[PDB]
Amino acid sequence: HGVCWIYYPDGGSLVGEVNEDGEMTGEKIAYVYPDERTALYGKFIDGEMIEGKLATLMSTEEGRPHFELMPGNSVYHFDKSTSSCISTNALLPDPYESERVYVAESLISSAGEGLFSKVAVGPNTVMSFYNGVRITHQEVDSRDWALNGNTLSLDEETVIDVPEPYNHVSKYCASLGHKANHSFTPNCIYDMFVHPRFGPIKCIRTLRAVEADEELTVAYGYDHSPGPEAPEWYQVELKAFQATQ
Amino acid sequence: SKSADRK
Ligand SMILES: Nc1ncnc2c1ncn2[C@@H]1O[C@H](CSCC[C@H](N)C(=O)O)[C@@H](O)[C@H]1O
Repeated sequence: HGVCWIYYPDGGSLVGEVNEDGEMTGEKIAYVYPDERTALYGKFIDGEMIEGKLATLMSTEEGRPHFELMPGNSVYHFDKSTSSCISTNALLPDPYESERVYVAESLISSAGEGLFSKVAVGPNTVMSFYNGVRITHQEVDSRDWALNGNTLSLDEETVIDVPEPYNHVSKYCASLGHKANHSFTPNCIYDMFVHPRFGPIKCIRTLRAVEADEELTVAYGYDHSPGPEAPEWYQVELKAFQATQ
Repeated sequence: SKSADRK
C-alpha cells in the first residue's frame, strides 16, 4: 500500500508504509539521516524507533527504498534523555556522527578538547549531535557558571546539559556536539534536529565547506548586554573580537 | 541566559 516519506526541516526523514490508521508502524520502517544514505531500519511504532539496525539506503523504486544492512549488530532505539539519565547506552556512538567528526586537543589555547572533521564536507552539512540531559532555564540561570560549561538552550522550556562525568568521552560518546569550542568567527552553527534515538535536540551544521582535520567551532551566543552574562574566558575573547572590528 | 544559543 505505497510508501510515505516525512522529511524534517533538518533533512532527515522517516520512510515506510503506513498502517490502516495511517501510522508509521511496522517492521520495515526507517529513519534516514540528512546524507540521504545512512539509515536505521526496522521496527517502529507510530514513528518511534523500537529496533533500528544500521543500513545504507541503496536505491529507490516507485518511491520505495531499498536498504542494505551494514555488518555488525548495531541496533538503536528511541531513548530520550531525562533530567538525570543522558542515555541508556552512553558509550554507543551515533553511526552518522562517527563517520564525520572526532575529538582531539583543541587548537585554541587553554580550551581543552575540541571537535574536528574527519572528512572534507560542503556547506550546510550536519556533522554532530548535541544530546544531553534536559533541565529548566530557571535551574540553569540560578546556578553558578561553574556548572554551566555545557548548557545549550533547546527552546523556551528546556536546556540541554552534559554534566560531569559525561563531559569525558570515556564516560559518554553517544554524541559529541558538546565538544565543539566557541569562536566569534565560526565555521558551524547550532541548529534544531529531530533525532530518532535522542529525540528533539540540536546539531552542529557547517555554514561553509570544511577540510578534513579542521576544528569545528560555533558561536555560543551568550547575552552581551543582559557587561555580558558569560564565563570569564568568553568575556576576554569578546573584548578581543570587538577590538579587531 | 546561562546557556548557549538562546533565541
Ligand atoms: N574559545 C574558547 N576559549 C577558551 N575556552 C573555551 C572556548 N570555547 C570553549 N571553551 C571551553 O570549553 C567549554 C565548553 S564545552 C567545549 C568542549 C570543551 N573544550 C571540553 O574539553 O570538553 C568551556 O567551559 C570552556 O572551558
